[PDB]
Amino acid sequence: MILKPIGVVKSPFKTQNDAPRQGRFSDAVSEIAIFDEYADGLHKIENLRHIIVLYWMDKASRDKLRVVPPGETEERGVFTTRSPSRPNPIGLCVVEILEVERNRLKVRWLDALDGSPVIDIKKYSPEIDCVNQ
Amino acid sequence: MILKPIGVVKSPFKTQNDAPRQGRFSDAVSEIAIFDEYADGLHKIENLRHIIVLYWMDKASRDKLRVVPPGETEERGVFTTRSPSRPNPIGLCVVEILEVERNRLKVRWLDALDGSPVIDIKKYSPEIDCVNQ
Ligand SMILES: C[S@@+](CC[C@H](N)C(=O)[O-])C[C@H]1O[C@@H](n2cnc3c(N)ncnc32)[C@H](O)[C@@H]1O
Ligand SMILES: C[S@@+](CC[C@H](N)C(=O)[O-])C[C@H]1O[C@@H](n2cnc3c(N)ncnc32)[C@H](O)[C@@H]1O
Repeated sequence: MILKPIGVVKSPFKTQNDAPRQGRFSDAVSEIAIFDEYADGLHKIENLRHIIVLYWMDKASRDKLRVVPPGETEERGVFTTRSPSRPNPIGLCVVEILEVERNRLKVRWLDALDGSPVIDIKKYSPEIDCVNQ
Repeated sequence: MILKPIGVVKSPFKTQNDAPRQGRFSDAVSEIAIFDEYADGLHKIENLRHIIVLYWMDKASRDKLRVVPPGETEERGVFTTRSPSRPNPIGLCVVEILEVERNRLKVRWLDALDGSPVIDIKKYSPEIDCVNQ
């Protein structure tokens, strides 16, 4: 299983120390530049307000299985958290499209470090992404 | 980027012909067996009711950029859908944990074909995975 990057992220977060814990609590604007060879996968995306972005957290550790979430004292499995470190550092964010510039998207709520590779983008859908509780 | 398979899915969905398009609409129970090597990642997962599962749709086409959803006539980009076919066929599911054995989890709302590779697991979080509109 080999992932082929379909784009790259451009944001104001250069290092792990600059990006927000969770993009939903930040007003920072990020850019998703999809590669020309995949650009055609954006057809009619301007009809969407919210999308799901999967990116690769390249500087994250891939052999860490236990972590202490911020504010916590004891460790827990990474699969029970949103920590960047995990066997497959896939960053998952629900973002809001603010603009569509050809093969580039201006969005907010994305918390990827500048330069992070983009893996996939899907339609955000309340009925399947949200749990009524 | 290369993905490490952290587990395998066991489900009653053999092929795309008997699999729910969206697992949230099915009541079928699926099992996620994580390889011992990553077992530590499940530490304290029994304390959760909902988690997000990322799996690899290994029999899906990776060279389609457009598709026509079931209840649709016009085609749109795969990045505006939840369709299997896309550059990186990663299935995304919010699931409900019914049971936790040792390295195995029985959940519902998963729509992975039987034997599909598991890629990642994250805690489900309303405030970030769901948009309040
Ligand atoms: C908690 S993660 C977001 C995880 C996402 N909500 C998810 O569910 O997968 C955001 C943090 O990961 C770090 N991060 C973002 N992009 C990264 C990258 N390309 N490599 C390493 N770390 C990254 C940032 O420092 C940021 O504070
Ligand atoms: C629409 S996809 C699920 C997408 C997921 N809910 C998401 O948000 O990314 C589910 C469909 O893809 C197909 N599918 C599931 N697992 C697969 C696999 N391992 N290989 C190929 N196709 C698969 C099944 O036929 C099923 O009806």
